[PDB]
Amino acid sequence: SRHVVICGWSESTLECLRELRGSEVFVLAEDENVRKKVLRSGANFVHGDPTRVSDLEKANVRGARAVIVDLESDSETIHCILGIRKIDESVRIIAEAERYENIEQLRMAGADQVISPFVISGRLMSRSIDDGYEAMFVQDVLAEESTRRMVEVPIPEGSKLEGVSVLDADIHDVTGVIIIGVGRGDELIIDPPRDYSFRAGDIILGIGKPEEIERLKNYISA
Amino acid sequence: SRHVVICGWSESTLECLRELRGSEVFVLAEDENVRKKVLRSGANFVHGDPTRVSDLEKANVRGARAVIVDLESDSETIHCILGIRKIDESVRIIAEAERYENIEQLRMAGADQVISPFVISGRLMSRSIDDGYEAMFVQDVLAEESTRRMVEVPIPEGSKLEGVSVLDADIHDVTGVIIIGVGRGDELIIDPPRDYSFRAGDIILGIGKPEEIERLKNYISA
Amino acid sequence: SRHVVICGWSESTLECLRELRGSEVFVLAEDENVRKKVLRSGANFVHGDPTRVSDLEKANVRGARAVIVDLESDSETIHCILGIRKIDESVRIIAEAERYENIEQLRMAGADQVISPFVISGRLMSRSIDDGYEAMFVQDVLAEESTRRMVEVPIPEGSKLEGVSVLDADIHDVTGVIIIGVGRGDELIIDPPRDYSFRAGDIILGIGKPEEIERLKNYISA
Amino acid sequence: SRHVVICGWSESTLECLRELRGSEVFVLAEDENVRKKVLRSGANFVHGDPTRVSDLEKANVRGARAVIVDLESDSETIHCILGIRKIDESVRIIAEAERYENIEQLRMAGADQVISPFVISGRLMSRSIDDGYEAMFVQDVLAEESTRRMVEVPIPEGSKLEGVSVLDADIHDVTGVIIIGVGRGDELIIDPPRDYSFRAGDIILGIGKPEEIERLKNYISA
Amino acid sequence: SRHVVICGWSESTLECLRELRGSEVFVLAEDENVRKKVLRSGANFVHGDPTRVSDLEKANVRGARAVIVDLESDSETIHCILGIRKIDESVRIIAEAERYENIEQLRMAGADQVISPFVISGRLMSRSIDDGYEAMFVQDVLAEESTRRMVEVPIPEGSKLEGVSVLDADIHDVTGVIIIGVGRGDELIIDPPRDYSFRAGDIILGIGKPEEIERLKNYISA
Amino acid sequence: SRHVVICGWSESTLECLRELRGSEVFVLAEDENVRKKVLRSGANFVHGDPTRVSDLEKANVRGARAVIVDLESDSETIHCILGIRKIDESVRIIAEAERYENIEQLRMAGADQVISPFVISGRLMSRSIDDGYEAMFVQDVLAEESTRRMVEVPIPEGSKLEGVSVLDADIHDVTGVIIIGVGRGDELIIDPPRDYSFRAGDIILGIGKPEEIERLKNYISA
Amino acid sequence: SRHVVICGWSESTLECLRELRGSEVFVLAEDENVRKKVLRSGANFVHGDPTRVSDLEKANVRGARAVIVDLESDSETIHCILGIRKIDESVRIIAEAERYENIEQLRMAGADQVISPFVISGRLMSRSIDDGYEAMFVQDVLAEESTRRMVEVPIPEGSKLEGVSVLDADIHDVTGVIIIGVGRGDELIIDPPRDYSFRAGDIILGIGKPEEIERLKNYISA
Amino acid sequence: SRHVVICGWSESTLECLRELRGSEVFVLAEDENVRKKVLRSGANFVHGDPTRVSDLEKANVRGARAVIVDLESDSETIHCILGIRKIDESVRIIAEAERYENIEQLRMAGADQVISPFVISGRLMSRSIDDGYEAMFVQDVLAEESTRRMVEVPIPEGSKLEGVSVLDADIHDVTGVIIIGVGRGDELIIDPPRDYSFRAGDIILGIGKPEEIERLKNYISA
Ligand SMILES: [Ca+2]
Ligand SMILES: [Ca+2]
Ligand SMILES: [Ca+2]
Ligand SMILES: [Ca+2]
Ligand SMILES: [Ca+2]
Ligand SMILES: [Ca+2]
Ligand SMILES: [Ca+2]
Ligand SMILES: [Ca+2]
Ligand SMILES: [Ca+2]
Ligand SMILES: [Ca+2]
Ligand SMILES: [Ca+2]
Ligand SMILES: [Ca+2]
Ligand SMILES: [Ca+2]
Ligand SMILES: [Ca+2]
Ligand SMILES: [Ca+2]
Ligand SMILES: [Ca+2]
Ligand SMILES: [Ca+2]
Ligand SMILES: [Ca+2]
Ligand SMILES: [Ca+2]
Ligand SMILES: [Ca+2]
Ligand SMILES: [Ca+2]
Ligand SMILES: [Ca+2]
Ligand SMILES: [Ca+2]
Ligand SMILES: [Ca+2]
Repeated sequence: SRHVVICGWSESTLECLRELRGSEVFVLAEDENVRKKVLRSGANFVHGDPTRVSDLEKANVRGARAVIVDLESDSETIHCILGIRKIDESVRIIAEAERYENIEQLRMAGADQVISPFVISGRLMSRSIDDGYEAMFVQDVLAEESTRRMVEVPIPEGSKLEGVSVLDADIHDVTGVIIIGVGRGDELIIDPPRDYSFRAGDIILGIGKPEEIERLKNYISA
Repeated sequence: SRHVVICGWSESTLECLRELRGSEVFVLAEDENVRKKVLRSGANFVHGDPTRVSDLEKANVRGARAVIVDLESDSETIHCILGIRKIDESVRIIAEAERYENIEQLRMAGADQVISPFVISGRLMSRSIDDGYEAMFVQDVLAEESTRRMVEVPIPEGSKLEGVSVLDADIHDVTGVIIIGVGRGDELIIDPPRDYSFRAGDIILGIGKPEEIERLKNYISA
Repeated sequence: SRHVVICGWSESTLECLRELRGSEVFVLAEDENVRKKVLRSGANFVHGDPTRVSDLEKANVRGARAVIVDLESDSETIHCILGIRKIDESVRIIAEAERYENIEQLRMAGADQVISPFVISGRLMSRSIDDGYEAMFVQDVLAEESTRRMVEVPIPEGSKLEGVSVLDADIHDVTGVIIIGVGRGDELIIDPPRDYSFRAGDIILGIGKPEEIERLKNYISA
Repeated sequence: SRHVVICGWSESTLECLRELRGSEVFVLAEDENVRKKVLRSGANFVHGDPTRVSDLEKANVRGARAVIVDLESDSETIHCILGIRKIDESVRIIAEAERYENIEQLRMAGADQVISPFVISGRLMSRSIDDGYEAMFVQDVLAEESTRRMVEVPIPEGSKLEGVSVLDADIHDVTGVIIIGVGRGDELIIDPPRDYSFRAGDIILGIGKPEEIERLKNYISA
Repeated sequence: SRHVVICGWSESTLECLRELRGSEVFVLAEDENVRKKVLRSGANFVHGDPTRVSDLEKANVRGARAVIVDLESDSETIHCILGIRKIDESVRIIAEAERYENIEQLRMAGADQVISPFVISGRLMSRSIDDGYEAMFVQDVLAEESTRRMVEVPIPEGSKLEGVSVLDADIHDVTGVIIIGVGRGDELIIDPPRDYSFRAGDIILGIGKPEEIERLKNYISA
Repeated sequence: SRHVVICGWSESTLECLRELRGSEVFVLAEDENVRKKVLRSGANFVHGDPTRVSDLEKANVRGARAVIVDLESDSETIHCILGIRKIDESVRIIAEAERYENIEQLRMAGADQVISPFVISGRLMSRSIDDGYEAMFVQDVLAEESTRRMVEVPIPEGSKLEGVSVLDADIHDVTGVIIIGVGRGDELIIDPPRDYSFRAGDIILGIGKPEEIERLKNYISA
Repeated sequence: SRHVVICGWSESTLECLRELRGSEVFVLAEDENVRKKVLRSGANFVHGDPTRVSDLEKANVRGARAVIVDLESDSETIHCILGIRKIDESVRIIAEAERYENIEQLRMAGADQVISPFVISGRLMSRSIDDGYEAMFVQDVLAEESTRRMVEVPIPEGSKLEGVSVLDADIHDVTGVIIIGVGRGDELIIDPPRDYSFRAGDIILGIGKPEEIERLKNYISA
Repeated sequence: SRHVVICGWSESTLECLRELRGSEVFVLAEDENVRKKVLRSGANFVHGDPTRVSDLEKANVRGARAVIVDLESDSETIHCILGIRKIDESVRIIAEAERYENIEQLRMAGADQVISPFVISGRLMSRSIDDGYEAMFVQDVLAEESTRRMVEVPIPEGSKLEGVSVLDADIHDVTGVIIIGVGRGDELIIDPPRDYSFRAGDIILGIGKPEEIERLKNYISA
């Protein structure tokens, strides 16, 4: 579709730019001596300050589909989010929290989703004292190299599943995917109860092999 | 049980120290000006250099049960891991990789579990361009406040499931626990196939309400 | 009435504390070395970080009637404004802008009145090239030692002025004050037209002598 | 007309340069990296030290019609004012005070007008607690984008109003402007009383729509 | 007599404070970390800012007999001299010029005596290319340890030299004091001509052994 | 004769370079952005570090007649003096002491004369409390603008003054110069006693008008 | 032969580059400003990070005959050694230890030889208290400007000395060299006893004049 | 015997203090934070500045037998050496050179033994490219734990070796130590020629076993 604008240069944005091959990516950063690694990773470099509205504007924030903000602190991140919300009130902002208490403030400023990596890292380091199966699970299903992949299938308009609960469906019995959550809008319910009635538009979050994913797509078809 | 040594001070170790309330923690760092913020978290502060073997042997690495190594850079992390493996060759080390290239070096140097936060953050950033149900799942299954919890349940000796396949065990309809993986030793098998026969000593990793967790523990009981 | 919280310390907050005698003021700043100059002016001091929410709750933001934010940069000012809007959504915030670009960001963050000193100073510099009567007017009507004072007077309910045009009222001829604007809510009409009709609750903004101010206050009285 | 010299580069001189388009402006500054932003704002950059007398004479202070001094501290401002007064005893100097105590020292050292932004900001922040119509009035009549403008209209020699009182002249109903003050030489009378007899050469400070300003200009003709 | 105030701390004021042992000295400086090195020299330390009139009035400038102003720059020296002349208009000020151009400004601002060390150092450097007898003379006549001393001897009223010319007085053969200058008021006449008639109230500046100084005082005695 | 090399750029070297017009002057300094003022003052600029022997060598230290060392501290000054003494053991080094106690160490390193300006400034500021005739005398006779000049005349080989004491000479009686000292080699005796026998080669240090200087040259001729 | 890679730039690598003239040297360094001094010392500069594996593979570590590692800290040195050992398992690595504790860690990580300059310096400074002939011996036999040189002379296959003891061989009187030690593989025997039987392939470490070195080389021929 | 003063603190002085047990050591450094590591090694601590003469006299330089100087740069090392030469002219100084250029400056300042660690380290790096027997020899003969020790032995007065050639003596054949040099005063002859005749007072520098050292010490005995 459209392009993706990245404000700031970090390691998180480096791995995001690794995963974003094939799409058009702009990078808005202040450092001039990162242009070689930005152009080698496959993204156009736009010199500028991400907190300033003119430099935000030049990097085509208006026509973007998602803006990814990863600056040095949380004050600059909130300033960048408010500048982007001054330019376009409909674009998607994905921000990164450096501290734990600034998550609700980064949501108040206008970020559509706040990804706090040090909270995830601290909880995995706390749960990995006895045996580290949770960290292995997270770092394995997020990688697009394993046999099982976490993908979101949507329930199409006019399917066989409208009104049918998950207890009447038995998707794991007929397909073999593991239905770990069903999302609507911006709300996700992990491990939904048995009388949860399906709708048209609910996004099914599941884990399975791509053969099971294609079988699940063929099962919920129109 | 025994104590837990934390080498270095950052935000990851701060959240790990928050989630370790109720246990004994020794914190080993060069900064003296972190003594209040260590001591307000319920942790015994020990001044020293984590890369030095004398300042390591100060903080009781021999009697510990797990060492968490999160220093300022990755070279310092590998040096401190080598200094730990000089002292006690069988203690559990949980490291943190600040770069993606250094994970095999941190695992060769001796760390039992390497947790790279920037790779997880980049993969959750790149997968949240459309809709962020995966980042919501990851950030909500780990918090120790939500309704559903990810747990590890061990299989005792003499149980009712020795040799029983996962299809005939029928965990999800009977108990209500979503079985996302069965782990053994130092491998984790995510979404195991239907011909997988259990063994006494396996670890079942699941998601469910605590009533379903109690029902699963009473269901696999000897 | 209630108290007033001040975040940060500069010359603007020093002059604001000079103009605020008779009230109770809580200053919140990071430097300990300013406790002597804060406590000399007749105001309490609270050590802390004004961007952090807990240090804001130490300084009693919830029970305050106005919060005045003047920090070292506009990013920290926006971050402190969102930290205040976390605690009490309906408190009054007066912010100070360093640059002209950040005024709409400061209003989007939640500030109820953004006062930019450098913009006023630049527009008084570039207007005093020929003859400086504008700068003299601005700097003479604001001081509370002159003979002519800019005074906000409300129109009480049940007054004789409700539904009266400003030509039919002839305020300057009977009372002697100069009606330079009529405001209601967050809008202000400078030099209002002759067909404008007064209503109850509107604020009359005028310049005049104190005796003329008293005569006007007794003229709108029922 | 002739050129304008600006000593130092900050925010106040930046907005002053924004309003001063069309004339010739020489910006004298110590930093060399401000050259691009000075030339982009529309002024000729002259590298030098504003405290030195030779670097002042390089920037053509002798022929200018006004010199605007805004340096880093207040001692540097007094030093630059003393240097300009050593060069030229007739030029108009506009200074910016950092503290309230140095206004009399800057006026004794030779500044034709001292503008104190922090005193104005502190008084507006202290008068904006209840409701901020004063800050709205100041920042709306100084901005040259609103409908009303604060204009200085000089009384010419041979006008119709030589020797009439302001009670008998009755400017506001016949022209539509608001007479907030009158000026003579270096003095200003805000809200002049009704027995004030007009003279020739007096400057009328007023607020009004430009149609009312042109009606007042045609009213005071010869 | 009374005390001596020293504003600012550097090496010049350090040697001046060494040569003022036996007297009372107030030292006024911004640095708190100079309290030991001030107090070990026998001087009462006063914290404050020398450019501020309140911190000047702290250090007893009104009751002093001489104020020595050696601050970090020359603009600060002129500002502090103006602040001193605000308080006591007749106290003696000894300044120090860090640049050659600022001597007339430091004398216009109010300093009774301006002592520029870099000009003296440059003139003693350039005159010591061949042989340094002039620099040796200057650096050896000032030290209070050598055999010959430069002294000021006043002429009392009723002396033996009223109206007596310097040729008929014959000071060098009778007493042994080298008469390099006769001073009066605020002028010094170096090598006065033979027709110079003395007056009661003149100051004779001479070089000689202290026995010759006693012989000169007993020779000009009334 | 030959050239003069100046190591380092300060105010003392600036006034020394002002007094050294007509001679060939090299300047060895580290800062590149002083080349404009060095080339405007009339001296060739040699970029380099004065402590390094290769950069010392390039600036033609070998063929010089005097090297003037004025660096930022006394350690760098001693390092420069030892480098120059490694290159040429016969050249003249004129150094400047920044602290008082390093005078004997700057003489131990190999400087031919050490000019300590802050000691002279402190002693003049200490002697200028009562009346400042000493500072006026020093700063007037060092200036080549007054009527009296401090010049050194040498006694030629074969003069009329060999063996004649100063008591038999009466140079001030026959000429009118003030003989304030007689130097030989590197020793100066200020105010010499009456039986001091003159030699051939003794350097007479005197103060007088240039007519008296020419008369003194004609009196001590061969 | 083949090239030599130097990781990092300091004083030790500078003197090593001074002795290594004639070969091809690739200097890998983080700083870009060291490019001119590297190219003036006679080596090809390769900009990069010596800890990264890709920036190591850019500098042709695979084909080199020795890699010299000297970085800022000891952890960075262990990291670069681990990276080179990940690239190549046969190349010769020479490291420099900063502390005495890390010699065994650098040898375990894969360094073929660890040189500790501070341990040698401390032992020479402690053995130079009485008289410093040890430091003179070391710094004279390592300098390639003296008369004697420390040479390694290998024993060839088929030589006359296969199977003779060093008592019967009697090298010193017949050749003139001093046999301080013999080496085999990775071991060295200093002052070998008289029953030590020579073999083929052994390296003889000796000191002597080059005439004696050539006499020893002709002595050990086939 | 007497005590030893150490100026500065680094790894070289740490190893020198490790090699100096049995003696009394006074460490003089600026940092207070090194008092714990100084007092742990069995040495007294003196806070002060090693370049200042009074802080040197606090640490008893006059009664010392050797002073070891190792400061942060060569300028401060030269300044400290000249400060020591002020106090006691005949004390022994061991200095440490940072660069190769400053060795002759350090010897001209007064140091009796200049030990450059980086030059020795660079010449051992550039000689271990092929096979590192030189670095092994240098780092094995210096440690006081091996079996072969480099030991200075004097020739006592009245010995049997006075006037004896080194061929006629045959020291290696009877005693078993390797005579690698003969030194007298501040000169050393490495690999002395066969015609060299011994004299009383000369120092024999040799490598051997401790029993062979005792046999040599009893062989020169009268
Ligand atoms: Ca980041
Ligand atoms: Ca676990
Ligand atoms: Ca499956
Ligand atoms: Ca970390
Ligand atoms: Ca998604
Ligand atoms: Ca469930
Ligand atoms: Ca501000
Ligand atoms: Ca105007
Ligand atoms: Ca009125
Ligand atoms: Ca300003
Ligand atoms: Ca108000
Ligand atoms: Ca109107
Ligand atoms: Ca000074
Ligand atoms: Ca001279
Ligand atoms: Ca005399
Ligand atoms: Ca200087
Ligand atoms: Ca005096
Ligand atoms: Ca005369
Ligand atoms: Ca090194
Ligand atoms: Ca020795
Ligand atoms: Ca030989
Ligand atoms: Ca060193
Ligand atoms: Ca070799
Ligand atoms: Ca032996």
